[PDB]
Amino acid sequence: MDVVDIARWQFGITTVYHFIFVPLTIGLAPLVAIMQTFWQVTGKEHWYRATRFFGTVLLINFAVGVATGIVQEFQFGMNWSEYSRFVGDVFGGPLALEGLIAFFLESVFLGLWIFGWGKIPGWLHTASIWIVAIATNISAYFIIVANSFMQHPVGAEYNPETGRAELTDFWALLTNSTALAAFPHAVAGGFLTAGTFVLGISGWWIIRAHRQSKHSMHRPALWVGWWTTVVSSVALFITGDTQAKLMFVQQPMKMASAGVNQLQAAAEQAYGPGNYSPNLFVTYWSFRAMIGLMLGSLAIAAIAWLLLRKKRTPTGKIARLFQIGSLIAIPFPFLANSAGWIFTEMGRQPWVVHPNPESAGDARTEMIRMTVDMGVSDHAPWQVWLTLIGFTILYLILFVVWVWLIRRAVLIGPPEEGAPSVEAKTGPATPIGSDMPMTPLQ
Amino acid sequence: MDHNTFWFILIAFLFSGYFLLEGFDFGVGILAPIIGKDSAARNTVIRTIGPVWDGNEVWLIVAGGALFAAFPEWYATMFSGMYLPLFLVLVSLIIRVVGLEWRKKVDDPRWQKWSDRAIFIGSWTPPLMWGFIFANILRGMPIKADHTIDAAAALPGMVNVFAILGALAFTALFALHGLAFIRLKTAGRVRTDAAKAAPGVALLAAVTGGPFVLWAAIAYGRSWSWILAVLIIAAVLGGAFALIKDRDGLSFLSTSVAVIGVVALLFSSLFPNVMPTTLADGVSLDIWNASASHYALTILTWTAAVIAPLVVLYQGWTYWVFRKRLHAEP
Ligand code: HDD
Ligand code: HEB
Ligand code: HEB
Repeated sequence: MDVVDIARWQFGITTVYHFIFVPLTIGLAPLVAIMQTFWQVTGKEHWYRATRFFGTVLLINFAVGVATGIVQEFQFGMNWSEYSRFVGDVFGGPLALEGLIAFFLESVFLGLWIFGWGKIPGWLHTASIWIVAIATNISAYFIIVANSFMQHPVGAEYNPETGRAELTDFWALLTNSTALAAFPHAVAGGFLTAGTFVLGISGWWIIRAHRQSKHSMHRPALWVGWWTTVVSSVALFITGDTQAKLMFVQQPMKMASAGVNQLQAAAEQAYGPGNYSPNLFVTYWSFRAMIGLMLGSLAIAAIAWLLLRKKRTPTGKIARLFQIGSLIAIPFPFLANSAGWIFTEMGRQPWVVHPNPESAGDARTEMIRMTVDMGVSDHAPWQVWLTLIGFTILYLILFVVWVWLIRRAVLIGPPEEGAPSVEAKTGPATPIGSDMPMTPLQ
Repeated sequence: MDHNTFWFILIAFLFSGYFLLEGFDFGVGILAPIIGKDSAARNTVIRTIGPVWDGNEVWLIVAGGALFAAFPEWYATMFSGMYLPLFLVLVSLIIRVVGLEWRKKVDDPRWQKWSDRAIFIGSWTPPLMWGFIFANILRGMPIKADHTIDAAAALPGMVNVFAILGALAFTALFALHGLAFIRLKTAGRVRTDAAKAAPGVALLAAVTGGPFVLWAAIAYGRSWSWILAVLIIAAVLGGAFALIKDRDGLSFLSTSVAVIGVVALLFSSLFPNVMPTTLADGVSLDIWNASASHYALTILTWTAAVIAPLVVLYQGWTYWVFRKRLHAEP
């Protein structure tokens, strides 16, 4: 297999690993901030316990989210140099703005949240976690603007002298309809991920604690997760509907893969001979997966509401089935986000920059198109094989340790304390297992 | 001046902020198992950069993104020609990310030793390979007429005396920078241990960077490049000297001047070119043939001028919040 497909595989693997961890951050930084705000204003201890528990999970997720992010930015020019030349004039601006605003805000203020508990006033600590949440959303927006230029190029004009699409309208790029539709949907996807996680863990722990004050944090956290899951599901339905309407016009080949023959004919008779269709199987099953896994999250939310109404607690085999259902439902939104993005990127094929349908007539913008074969940096295939294998193995190790470490934190359970203590130096950001061996004794 | 010159200066500024902030980062990481000799001391050493290393990493991220937006041709050519060295940098950075963030998720010696291995790899590889990459940038690369580097034929050529010396110089410089940082941001026995290991780190910096900085200034620089190299050497000497006189504030400031001087030399000896070609048939990249549009540079100038000062302000405020020196429990 030649360098083009190895580079496609490397990009796909690395950034699928990245968006395994991104949605949990996008949804959970807001939820942790909300829980800490509750602890601040209400003063109740169970809110502090929820803050500590889900902030432990948040910090683990945030860690793996940063490294995978790092590779994606460079991978752009390492593996797709011709692409990185054709679009860097217009595409690189959103990346620069993301790094300059959102990445700096989230990194700096998450450092403050992890380490500056007593060094700043507590309202400022809650402000730091709120800033991290907002910054994660902003980064989502700028990245999605860049990818939406890839999907629906606007605000750019081709320059035959440089042979390169060049920026000519910044506002059209920032307010691209594809970006303004895809951003809220990714935000609701992250919120679905975090809400499903919180709901599942809290229901599992409600049952577990009933079987076994100290565990009083589970029910309020369960309702935070329930509200987040329901609201994010509704937001997902609305935003996905908007994006379906957009995809109808901008990218008819995507939906035809979710007629294909007529569009293929028009494409080859407009851009020259060659295949101009995506992988039908992958597109179809990614789109359906992007939906069924949401169905799973909604199922767990409905069952949790049925069983836990009016401060009720199941006690029979229903309790065991509910625990199992919660744990099984947790991975569903991770898989749904991955499926949706895989649908997006595979239906983008064979274009790394899609031809804007409205730009077809306009000569000064008709050349903003590019294919994947023409955008790849020409490498000796052994180099790309080496990098793909190295990244895949390192990422598998990181994901396995990540799962193990979250499982350990969850099994440890909520903190015995209800307020930060100067002794033991714990606060709303202290990880749950920070003072326990690899396998806790209890 | 022109926008192209302004964004060359801005890319140099971004890379200098990176190499400065992430420089002590890598120095602290390298010297953690060297100065610590103990779990309590090594933990404090890592805790010095704990709260602020993510922001330092971001500085690298923004350097890459701004070099992608201002100079797309430079971005593509540099990153595709130097494929495997950059892959090594990235792998080590991933390993360091997990080794630093997950370090405190588990309180167990096996977890801490695996974290230490991760920190070692991610603190050793990036300085070496960044020195390698930037020395090869300054010397030149096999750049063709289409501004493309083969990177398979070019990889053996990259392994040369100048690049190796640059790698060692970068590692020694960042070790000295991290040492001065530890002297500034610790108290108690850990600071004294850093003072104990000061001579070896200094000697290595003086004996490797000095030859490298002078060679890069003379062979591939301009008529004042020797002046700039002398300034860098004097800064290294002052940082090593101020450490001896217990001027940990001035020692870090002087090693800061040294790192920024190294970046300024690498970029001023490069300007006006951005990617010197080694192929006679091939064309070297400068701030004109490898550049963005005027409109793109205008938008970038507006956004950067508005936002970057605020970023520097609140990042400095964070560094001020975490200004208190850390101590090591017995
Ligand atoms: C919808 C949201 C979203 C999407 C589609 C992406 N990212 Fe991301 N990225 C984030 C949302 C995010 C984040 C949620 O904001 C992360 C994950 C965890 C974190 O700390 O920041 C992040 C972190 C992150 C970092 C770490 C920087 C730092 O905080 O120190 C880099 C370098 C990238 N990303 C780069 C990319 C690239 C090159 C992408 C595309 C090819 C990409 N991300 C897709
Ligand atoms: C713009 C920015 C961006 C972004 C944001 C993104 C985001 C993303 N992504 Fe991407 N990509 C890109 C840019 C991008 N991207 C590119 C450029 C490419 C090249 C072309 C291809 O490969 O397709 C890719 C590619 C790719 C792939 C492969 C496919 C093929 O076949 O080729 C995949 C799978 C993916 C996924 C993904 C995801 C999931 C996500 C979410 C996170 N991606
Ligand atoms: C979170 C989880 C989730 C969910 C649940 C969902 C759910 C949903 N969804 Fe989704 N998505 C997603 C995640 C998701 N999602 C993603 C990630 C993506 C990628 C990005 C964007 O696009 O925005 C998508 C994308 C997308 C789209 C477009 C694609 C492109 O771009 O091309 C559409 C149309 C839709 C629809 C939809 C719907 C209808 C629904 C209902 C069922 N989505």
